[PDB]
Amino acid sequence: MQHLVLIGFMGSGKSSLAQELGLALKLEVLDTDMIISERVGLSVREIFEELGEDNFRMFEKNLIDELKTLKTPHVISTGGGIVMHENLKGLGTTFYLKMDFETLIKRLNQKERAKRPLLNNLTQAKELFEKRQALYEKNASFIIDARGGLNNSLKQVLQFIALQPSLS
Ligand SMILES: Nc1ccc2c(O)c(/N=N/c3ccc4c(O)cc(S(=O)(=O)O)cc4c3)c(S(=O)(=O)O)cc2c1
Repeated sequence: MQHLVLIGFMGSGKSSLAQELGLALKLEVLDTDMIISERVGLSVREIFEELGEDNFRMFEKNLIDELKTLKTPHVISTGGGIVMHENLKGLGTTFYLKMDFETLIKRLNQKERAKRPLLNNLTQAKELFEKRQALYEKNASFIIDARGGLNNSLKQVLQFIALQPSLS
């Protein structure tokens, strides 16, 4: 329970907020997708295609284990699915970057939707969104409204840390 872990959907801007936060609080910033992708020598798309989702999820689960040994606190941005690992419990204080369905759908591109059929019909897209939101909300210490831009998300994270310094 040492780090500030940002969770949420693709496109909620976790990374960007993570970096800002690193600067703000004088802390190192890590990114789970970047770690795994720089290791394997492939992008994340390329991993799922070349290696399979199961294999990525194993890298991911393993990587959580590693990060729980870091000594100093860091700000960690995480991939969308990371919240599926029981393992993630104990890594740190999770903040959900809450973004709305409409804007998250608009933020996806063609390559993203090309390979995931659930994103292409309304009904399933919403159903997916609802069940995974509930999973981010379950697993979150703080919910952050990301709809107001990065600065406003940053102001909320800092509010909470101002109030409970045991966090950082
Ligand atoms: N509570 C949960 C549980 C599972 C999630 C989850 O599995 C996610 N992403 N999943 C996939 C699965 C297959 C993919 C696939 O086969 C290709 C690509 S890609 O070409 O765009 O890189 C991305 C893929 C993302 C995302 S979330 O959408 O990442 O938020 C969020 C999730 C949130």
